Amino acid sequence: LSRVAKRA
Amino acid sequence: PGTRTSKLPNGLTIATEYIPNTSSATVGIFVDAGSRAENVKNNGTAHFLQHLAFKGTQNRPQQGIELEIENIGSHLNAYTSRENTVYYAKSLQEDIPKAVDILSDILTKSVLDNSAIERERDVIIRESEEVDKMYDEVVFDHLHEITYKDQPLGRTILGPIKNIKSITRTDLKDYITKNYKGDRMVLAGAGAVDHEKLVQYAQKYFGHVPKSESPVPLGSPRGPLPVFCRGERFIKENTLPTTHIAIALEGVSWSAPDYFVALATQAIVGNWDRAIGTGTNSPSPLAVAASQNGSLANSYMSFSTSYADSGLWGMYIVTDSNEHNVRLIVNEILKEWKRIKSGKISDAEVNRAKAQLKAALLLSLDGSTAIVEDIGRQVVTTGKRLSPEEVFEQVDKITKDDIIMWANYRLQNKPVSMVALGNTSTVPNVSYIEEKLNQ
Amino acid sequence: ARTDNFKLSSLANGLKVATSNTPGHFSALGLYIDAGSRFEGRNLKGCTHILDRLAFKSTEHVEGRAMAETLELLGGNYQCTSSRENLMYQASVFNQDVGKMLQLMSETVRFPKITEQELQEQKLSAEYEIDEVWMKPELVLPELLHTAAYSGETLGSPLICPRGLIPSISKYYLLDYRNKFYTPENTVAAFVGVPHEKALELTGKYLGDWQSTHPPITKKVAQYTGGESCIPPAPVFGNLPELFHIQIGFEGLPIDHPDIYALATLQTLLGGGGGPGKGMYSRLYTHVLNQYYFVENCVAFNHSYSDSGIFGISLSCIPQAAPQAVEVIAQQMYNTFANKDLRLTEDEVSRAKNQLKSSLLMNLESKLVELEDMGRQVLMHGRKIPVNEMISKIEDLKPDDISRVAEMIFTGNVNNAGNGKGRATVVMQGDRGSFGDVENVLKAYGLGNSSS
Ligand SMILES: [Zn+2]
Repeated sequence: LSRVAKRA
Repeated sequence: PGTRTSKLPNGLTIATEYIPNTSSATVGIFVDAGSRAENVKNNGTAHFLQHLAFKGTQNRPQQGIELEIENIGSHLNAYTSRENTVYYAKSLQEDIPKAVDILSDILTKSVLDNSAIERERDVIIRESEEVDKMYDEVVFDHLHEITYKDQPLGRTILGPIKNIKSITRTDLKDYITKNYKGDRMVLAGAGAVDHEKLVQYAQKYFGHVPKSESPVPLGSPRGPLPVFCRGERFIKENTLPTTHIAIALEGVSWSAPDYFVALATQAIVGNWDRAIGTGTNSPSPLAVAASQNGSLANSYMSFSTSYADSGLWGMYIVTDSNEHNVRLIVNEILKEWKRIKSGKISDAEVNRAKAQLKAALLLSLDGSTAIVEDIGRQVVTTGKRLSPEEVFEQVDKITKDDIIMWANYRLQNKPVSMVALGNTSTVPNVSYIEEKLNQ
Repeated sequence: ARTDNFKLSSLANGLKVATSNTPGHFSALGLYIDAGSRFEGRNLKGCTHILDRLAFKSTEHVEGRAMAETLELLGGNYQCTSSRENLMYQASVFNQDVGKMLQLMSETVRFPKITEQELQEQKLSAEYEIDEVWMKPELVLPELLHTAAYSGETLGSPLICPRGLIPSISKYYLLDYRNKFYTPENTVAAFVGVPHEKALELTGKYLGDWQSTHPPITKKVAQYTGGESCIPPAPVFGNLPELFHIQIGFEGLPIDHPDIYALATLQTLLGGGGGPGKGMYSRLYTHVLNQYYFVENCVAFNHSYSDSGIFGISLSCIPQAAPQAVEVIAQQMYNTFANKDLRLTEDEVSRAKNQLKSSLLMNLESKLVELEDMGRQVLMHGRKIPVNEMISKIEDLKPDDISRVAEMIFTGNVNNAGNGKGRATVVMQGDRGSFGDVENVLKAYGLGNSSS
């Protein structure tokens, strides 16, 4: 299952 | 027993899931904002804002938040995605309200000192420069740009260096005013958490939040559906040792009826690494081909991104810039999709996929944090939470036929966008791919 | 143990069966054997690893392929791993599959085929794994630390098998090892989210008729010795900054020792490292990380086992600073008890306590972590300490406590079963001369112990 592009 | 739900008079949704035998919990505020809620000159704000919320508020100085959280042993974190902005905390149960307090404080009553807003512009650039070293991240940013041509979803989260150097304290305050509305946020909790008490604290620390003048239930359509634009963007770069390609087709959305079926087809194609294999006891024809006579690539990976109103579904390839003919690997991948379309897939591999999928979606909801992540995202982008039990049913009922139909609907006579980075010289273009795929 | 819903019983053959917590979205289970590298001696060196890499391959009743595909169909969320003191097979599965998973774990634990081919593969693969491991300092330094701390015995017996000893690992030695440690009385079957009555049923079905081989008891108590070792500077790769490393520690405490909670607080208080809550207000951050930038990493460690442990500080820095390394650490240690103007404060101790509590409780939020912790506790002192009790002991901690413990450790005044020495263990990477007279600087600060 592909992750959700996030930026921290 | 399940996920409890309550709404505040300003629209704010309080979604909880109690966990027996626990003494800590995670609480998070999820907002339907993100970078898809910015514009061309705006692009980059939501993320910038996020960095700043940790620099001080109308009640607590930067270092005051830090020391407060650390003394009770809690944790504060946040991220920004194209669809949302999220701030959340982990802490012992005694500190649940104290956390809901600080969360609202940082999210709304933030100082946004101009001095800070300037020192930050450099941190955000350094950040940006690191992402450019993560080719997969790069390749996917471009893919979004040409696939959602001149649309919100098409812009990156970090934003252009340009905007990072030109964001004004007013941009920030406006993004806040414009976006932060009760009917556009979900406060999610899981662990040692009393639903009723948390609904109270919610009112007390989030009641003061503006309601939208034209409220829409969390799930209902933003406005104009994003549209998938076939395109290609080759990025020559003879220095790179490896070439990175991404090939996508209009996918599926969070609430789509075929959501899991798409994820099931992704699982059937699967991944492969030239060194490790497939991580499956039995490799697919594609996986086998990929590795025969010298290897056709370093690695390939199926992907399926979702949004409330759209989706991307495809393959991500990685080749040796000096050894592989990218066209050879693309053919086998297309050949594998055609195989699914033609029905030549076994009951056994369908079951493996359903099983892979089931474990990936449910066994992984272990900690209160992982669970909050699920409650939060599901509600703030869909308006509800499918319980583990429900998700299990959705996957378990998928059939060989279900997959074959899905494959034929989405991978036949439909547009494909693509992006290549590195030794672009051996990569076929979009009309080639579509010809072979649809052939 | 109280509102854990923790139940513990035994089968006639000695297998302890333990369950905790109540039905949930899925379950977790696993077999825990009391083995590991600390029992390999010189004869079985390398066996614990090969056996664990050999898990879930073909067995007397299940074909290699069938084993694999069935584990795939159960979500494939399982693993076998081992350490200096444990060997475990765990997995989390959907509630209705507990029995099938348990049956499979049984087959691999009781009837492994270990065919010539399965073994050849693992050995070959083992060589490559050893080659990679020797390049990651994060792994090599602690390895060097244990070997030095116990003069290569028990807890010091090599956890990373010597590359040249892998080829001589034969099926015979593997079988010898299984015959000494794979016995029901040396095992624990534990479940989480499974009814004790159901667990007993399944356990007896698949592990009931298992019988001991009645092997020679050969578990030696760990004897801490202290010592020094230094390996060459790592190769200068690309743009990466060249660093030297050093770890200094003393004998610590056994995990079920009474002052263990205090010592863990001391560890949290020193903190260190390289959003908020990340422990940036810990002494090592404050007094070292923020005062020197020739120091790229500095953290406090606490290795704790069944009958001994190692407590100390790790420090990575620029080759140029090497000469100051020992002193910087010695000072920090000294400042936890010996310096009257830096006594541990109420604030420091309280924040530490809360962080300790937090990290534990938050980690126990995982069924798999709950599982492993329960399995190992039962395996060690046959009872699972209830969370209530744990949290309590930490909260009752007062500054003087942390101070007493700190002083005890850093003075070489710990008295464990092995009756260990009070010498310090100093292991380092980089040029030896660069670190200076380590013992002198340590004695200077009254650290360690020289008499009996
Ligand atoms: Zn950032």
